[PDB]
Amino acid sequence: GVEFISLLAIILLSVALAVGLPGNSFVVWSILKRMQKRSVTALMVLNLALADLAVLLTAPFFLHFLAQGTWSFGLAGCRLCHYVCGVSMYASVWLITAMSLDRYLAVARPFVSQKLRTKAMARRVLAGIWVLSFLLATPVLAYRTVVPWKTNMSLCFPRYPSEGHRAFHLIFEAVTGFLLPFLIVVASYSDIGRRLQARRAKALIVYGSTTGNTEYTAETIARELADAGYEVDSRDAASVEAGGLFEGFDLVLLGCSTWGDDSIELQDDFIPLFDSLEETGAQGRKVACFGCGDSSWEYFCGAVDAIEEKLKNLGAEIVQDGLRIDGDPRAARDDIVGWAHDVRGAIRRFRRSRRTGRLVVLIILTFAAFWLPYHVVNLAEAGRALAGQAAGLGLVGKRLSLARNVLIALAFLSSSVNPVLYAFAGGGLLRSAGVGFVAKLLEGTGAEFLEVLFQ
Ligand SMILES: CC(C)(C)S(=O)(=O)NC(=O)c1ccc(F)cc1-c1ccc2c(c1)OC[C@H](Cc1ccccn1)[C@H]2O
Ligand SMILES: Cc1cc2nc3c(=O)[nH]c(=O)nc-3n(C[C@H](O)[C@H](O)[C@H](O)COP(=O)(O)O)c2cc1C
Ligand SMILES: CCCCCCCC/C=C\CCCCCCCC(=O)OC[C@H](O)CO
Ligand code: NA
Repeated sequence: GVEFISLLAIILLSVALAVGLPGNSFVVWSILKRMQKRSVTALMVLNLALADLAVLLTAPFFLHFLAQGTWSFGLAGCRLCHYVCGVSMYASVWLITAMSLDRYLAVARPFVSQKLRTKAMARRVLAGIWVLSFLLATPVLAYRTVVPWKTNMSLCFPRYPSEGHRAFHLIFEAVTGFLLPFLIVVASYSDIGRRLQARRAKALIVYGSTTGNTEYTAETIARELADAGYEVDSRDAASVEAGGLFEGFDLVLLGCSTWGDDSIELQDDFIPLFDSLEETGAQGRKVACFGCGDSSWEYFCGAVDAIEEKLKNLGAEIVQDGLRIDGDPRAARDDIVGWAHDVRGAIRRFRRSRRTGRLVVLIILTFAAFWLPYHVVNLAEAGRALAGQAAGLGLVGKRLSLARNVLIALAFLSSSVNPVLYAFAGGGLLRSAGVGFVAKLLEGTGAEFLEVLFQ
């Protein structure tokens, strides 16, 4: 029902008040009072808490409205309470946009981030975001009014001069209060993620086996590589053409056994490849050889030596010494899957930074979870009002206008998810990564604790 929807509203505003006001203000006290040094990150956390705290200080007024069913605080109260809510929206969305822009700058131009990430630049953008927020929410101070409707029942309702004004306000609120700032956020984090990304590695394993021993070693190093995130291509040397064979593979592993009667001869299937190994494109390519033999013969795995000699003479970068298996290969399986490990580490790409901003993407995602649905029903009510002129009713509008009343209560809830996220990510991982390591950070003024939470 319509009052059943309001039942969800009073609890959502109340639970947000219960989790928000203690949490957000505990954050503020531990920055003003506890931290004698307000760092750039702490200044951002403080303002994000101040924004969330202000909107929660008006929820009690909107509880009295839901309870008594009428507004008893006057025109100025209905004006002010909605104005400090609007600035809390525009501030929180541009402050998280700032955090995302500070992170892109830190990875894109590290010298410029080091140059401009000062407490002065912080206080300038913070005060700048605040001034920008106040003048973007002023339209609410004129579109809100207390109008008596039904007996002893007054509504703090948004009255517009026309549906064109209602449509402009809603699309302006949607664009300046979400679409435009979050478009800057997604572009930042897409570029941050487009840098760390890396195509999956491709490896080629061409083997020449007559009795199946080399085929076993090829298949075991193929399984070793594949389990480490490789795209292995295992081919018998009797079904391959030398022309452009290696083209496309970051790593090439050639295996072959020795088969000379009174000599060092190559395996039958491998001989045609070897004689045309120049057409493979081995020049400047990462390669490592393997193969089986028998120590009883005068030249143990002479095939591996001859192949490695040609690859070297063709300009190939031999990354590991040849894997020379004596006798039954499965009898030495660890030496095989261990040789494949060292080959990977010999060409392994640089270890990407293990400090990924999981906390800020949590703050951004949660903020997006509550405000994206609120701003699309704004756009949906605006698209209707721009032509259909429906408001508070309709066919889908009967469900849209009810959807706004639910998302409004959820908006008060978004103001209480940042402090729990601070503690959620903090205790969940730092305490789980050394309880003693945490105290050493907290023993100081407290600035190093916050910076470690934000990675
Ligand atoms: C057209 C309607 C009938 C829905 S109304 O619009 O008449 N409803 C109310 O007036 C209303 C009634 C009961 C109640 F408990 C709360 C509200 C309420 C409270 C605040 C706001 C509301 C609505 O809509 C905009 C903005 C959102 C916001 C932004 C930032 C943080 C949180 N919320 C903020 O100004
Ligand atoms: C006729 C013959 C000649 C061989 N010559 C050599 C050799 O010259 N050097 C060597 O290390 N092993 C030699 N071997 C041993 C093989 O390399 C060994 O059996 C190996 O496991 C063969 O592996 P594969 O056939 O599965 O590829 C020879 C084996 C045979 C049957
Ligand atoms: C619709 C109303 C809302 C308006 C929304 C806009 C708010 C301003 C946002 C970004 C401005 C800053 C963008 C540029 C920040 C990077 C500057 C930089 O990279 O610094 C290089 C400098 O030249 C080395 O000294
Ligand atoms: Na907020």
